[PDB]
Amino acid sequence: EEERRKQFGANVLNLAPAMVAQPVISTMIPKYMKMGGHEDKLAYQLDLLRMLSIAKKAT
Amino acid sequence: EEERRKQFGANVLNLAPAMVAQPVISTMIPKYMKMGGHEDKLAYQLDLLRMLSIAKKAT
Amino acid sequence: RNANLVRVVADDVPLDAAHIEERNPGTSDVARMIAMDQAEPLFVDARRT
Amino acid sequence: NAQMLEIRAALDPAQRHGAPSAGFESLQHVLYNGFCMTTVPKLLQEYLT
Amino acid sequence: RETQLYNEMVLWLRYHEKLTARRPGHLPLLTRIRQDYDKLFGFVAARPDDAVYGDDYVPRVDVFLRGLEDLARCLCAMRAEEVNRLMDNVRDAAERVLVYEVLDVRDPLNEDPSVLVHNRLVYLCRLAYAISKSWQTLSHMCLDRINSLRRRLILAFHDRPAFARVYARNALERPVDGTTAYNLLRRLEEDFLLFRNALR
Amino acid sequence: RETQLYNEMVLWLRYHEKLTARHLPLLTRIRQDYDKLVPRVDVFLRGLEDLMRAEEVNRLMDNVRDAAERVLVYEVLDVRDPLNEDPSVLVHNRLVYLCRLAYAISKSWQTLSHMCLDRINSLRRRLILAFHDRPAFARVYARNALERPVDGTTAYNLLRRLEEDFLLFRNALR
Repeated sequence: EEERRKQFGANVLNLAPAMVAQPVISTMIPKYMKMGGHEDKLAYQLDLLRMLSIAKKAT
Repeated sequence: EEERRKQFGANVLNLAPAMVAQPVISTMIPKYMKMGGHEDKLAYQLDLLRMLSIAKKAT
Repeated sequence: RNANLVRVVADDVPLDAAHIEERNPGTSDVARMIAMDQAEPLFVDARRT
Repeated sequence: NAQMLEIRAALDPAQRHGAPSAGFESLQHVLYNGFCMTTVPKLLQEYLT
Repeated sequence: RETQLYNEMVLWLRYHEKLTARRPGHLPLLTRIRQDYDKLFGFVAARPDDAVYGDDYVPRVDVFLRGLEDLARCLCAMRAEEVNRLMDNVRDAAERVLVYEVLDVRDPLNEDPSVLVHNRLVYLCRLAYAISKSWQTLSHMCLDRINSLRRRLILAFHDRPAFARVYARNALERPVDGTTAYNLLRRLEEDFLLFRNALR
Repeated sequence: RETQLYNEMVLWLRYHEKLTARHLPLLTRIRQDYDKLVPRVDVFLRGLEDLMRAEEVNRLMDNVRDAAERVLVYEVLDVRDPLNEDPSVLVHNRLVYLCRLAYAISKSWQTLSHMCLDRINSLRRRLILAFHDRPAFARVYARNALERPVDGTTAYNLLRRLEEDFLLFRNALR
């Protein structure tokens, strides 16, 4: 499962791997593993941050 | 089973018992056991001969 | 609310099929996010005024 | 994203009488997920349509 | 005890979705009102609505009962058991909404094309007043069982502020939704990963 | 081998006879609704298009594709029912589901029957090659039974009269 986590973070999300450091992306990557249509990188990248936007809040 | 072989070869087909000497007449008797209509003693003879005919050929 | 007396299109089809309306705030959704610059569904939250 | 929404609407049934009048779809063309413009943003002019 | 009301949230929605999957769009009743909606206005113009399932259909019956009460007033002339065959099957159809019964109307009245066929819509509109109302009563009871659990799952957001706790409420701070809740249920294996991380 | 492919032709033909002997909750409720609202069904499928969410359609094409290969065990997607209250649009959506399913059953019925005829026809080629094997008396009767393309009642009656062929294969292959 770590090798599949490397594929989204390096090729789909295009980030430096800090994956299990922060737990909210640690939940979202296997959720994207079920997702198809990985050709739109900005689809998953915007969908990931709006979940990261949920993870830190004060309301 | 030699009784049924005696019975069809002797009373129905009306030949002296030389049944196992040639193999083509031997395979006919278990089929003739299963078929009814023993009143017509000539149909069995001609149906068997038709087989004895194909048992040697050059076509 | 009363857009039932009005036919509404974003594509050639009227918008009436309940697939073409989808609402989704605050939950993880790429079907929502592949729809950016796409007209095949139209995304609207609580579609009554 | 700024997906616009063509309206194919008829009129009220008191105007609907006559071969021009009946058999006529009025055409609004509204802008869904859209925002008015006072002036052009100079910095986000690339990601603005 | 949180996964009790989380289960029952799924239970009523799957219990509802199924009823809605199984809606009894009555063809026999619709065929017989549509025949009789055609036939009374032949009488009325001489003087000798649709989706039998619409929420708005219940005041459509309430007007059209009065539309017949205004036409039965102009032709005030009918057996007691006939009124009993009327009302007894109505109350059962309000209790047995799945199976609706048709009655070959007991025919004591005038042989005019009104008073026979008006007597049919004397019964075929009380049946439409039976099926359409009682569907709304059971459905709003199904929606009130779910919206009570909606307050119970606001209290899920009242738990420890995990992210999927906040994801639980952001999928559940809406009133009933045939399409949304059902699709929503399928994408909550995060919540099976939430609550096991919550109360183990 | 030959007794393995003769056991194969017994199995395909009992498969085909069990299949062609063998849907009332399909045909009855389609026909009774068509009167109120299989070549009949396709034109009625053409008629229902003359007379809705995305998912609903995703399940719709899913069960149609699945039950076309799972011919015996057919799923009953009921009806999702997010459509309008009118009796006629839910009825028109539920009946398209039955028209898409029964036409999937019909295509499956044509593919299964044609393949059951094909595989017995392919085995019929091996059995005339069994006639071509060495020289036994029931080998001659093997072809004379089996030089006929695949039919229901005929080859079924022949299977009881191929009690000679098992005494063939003992005497031929031991």
